[PDB]
Amino acid sequence: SSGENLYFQGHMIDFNAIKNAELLVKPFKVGITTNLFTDPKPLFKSYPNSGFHNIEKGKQYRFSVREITTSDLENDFKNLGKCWQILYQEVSSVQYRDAILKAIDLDISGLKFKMGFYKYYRTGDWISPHKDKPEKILNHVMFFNETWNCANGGQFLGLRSQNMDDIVFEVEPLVGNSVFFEPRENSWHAVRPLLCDQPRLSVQIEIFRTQF
Ligand SMILES: O=C(O)CCC(=O)C(=O)O
Ligand SMILES: [Fe+3]
Repeated sequence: SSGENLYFQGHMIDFNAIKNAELLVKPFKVGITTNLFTDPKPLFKSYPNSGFHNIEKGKQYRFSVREITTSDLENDFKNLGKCWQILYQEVSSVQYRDAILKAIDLDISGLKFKMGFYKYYRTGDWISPHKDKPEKILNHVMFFNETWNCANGGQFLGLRSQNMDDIVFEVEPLVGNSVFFEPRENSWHAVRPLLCDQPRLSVQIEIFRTQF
């Protein structure tokens, strides 16, 4: 049994998990976290299940997205679980800027961001090898699944070229795991297609100077 006492939990994000992320410099500079969230178990059930739009291109991809919008800001996040309002507040905090600066020596102060929920949930949902738009200065993908059968596909793939088989590293879409990187001319990555209808749940933070 656990002790009859308090336990420290400074924020929803464990910022030390960003500062001390696994850090690759080759094939490109990319940080990979474990245990990004201090209280991961409730996040899967609280993830939104309405308000998504299916999007696809046959660079190729098929998935669904629900953006955070100015409507959510103006109604105090009333259509979302409170944890997503807290995540928005922490991403927009000095603590997040300080953690990224320590991890990868990139200063995001004064930059803008978009934040969206990305859901792959149908057999075949995927994204093909791509680098991200050059307008994006930093991308941070965060995963929320409590369980994931690796045989179902859906891994984030770090690649050495624009080829699905030219894999250097893989990340499973499990809560606590996340990947953050600056898009560059060789930041090739993809998502291995789903082999069955299982929801694979993530949030992407896209940081930029020039709107796109
Ligand atoms: O969900 C992921 O693991 C990565 C998605 C991605 O690279 C994108 O949508 O640009
Ligand atoms: Fe991408």
